[PDB]
Amino acid sequence: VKDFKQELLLVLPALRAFAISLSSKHDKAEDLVQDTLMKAWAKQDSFEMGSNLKAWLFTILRNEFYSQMRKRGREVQDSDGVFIESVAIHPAQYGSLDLQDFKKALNMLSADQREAIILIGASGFSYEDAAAICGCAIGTIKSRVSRARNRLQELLKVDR
Amino acid sequence: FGDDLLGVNSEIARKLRQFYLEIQEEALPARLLELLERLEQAERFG
Repeated sequence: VKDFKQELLLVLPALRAFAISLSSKHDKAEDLVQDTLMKAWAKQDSFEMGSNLKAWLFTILRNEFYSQMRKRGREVQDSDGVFIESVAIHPAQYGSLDLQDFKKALNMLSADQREAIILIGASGFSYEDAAAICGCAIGTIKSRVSRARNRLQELLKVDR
Repeated sequence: FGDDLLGVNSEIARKLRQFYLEIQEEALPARLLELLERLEQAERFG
């Protein structure tokens, strides 16, 4: 059926934005989406009817991402010893937000804070759904959102 | 309004939406779309 494919096309832009927001290396975010698409297509029949497809897709990408970080961390620990963090985002095409600066601010956050504030503040998930994605309690997400928000305000020098 | 964690009238809530939007302004890579087509094609021959 063309239906699953058409549903993906709707979520795909947000899925890519999630990967870029999550990634610590600019040139690795795009492959992350590709791998997610391939895994989601294979596991498409395990998608529970009536549930959140976007949350289902984001969960796959999130878990694949942390899997890559763990693998890369092992290769770094058994080689040179340096982790590389890189930011490379083309200037805003529509508005005036300094995307490079904002991404750098996101990277100043902890991994948990960064993901939480993206899921809640940008991806449009409920506290319930974001908690399911991160595999934690609702209270945890809320505290992570609050800490991330306050840190971003100080980082981006915005009173609000 | 302490229960408002994100801050509905905060600048940071707006910047988060802006960042998310600007990223999606960029073109979705053709290889990603082509992969999706190839996945559908493989299903068709099944």
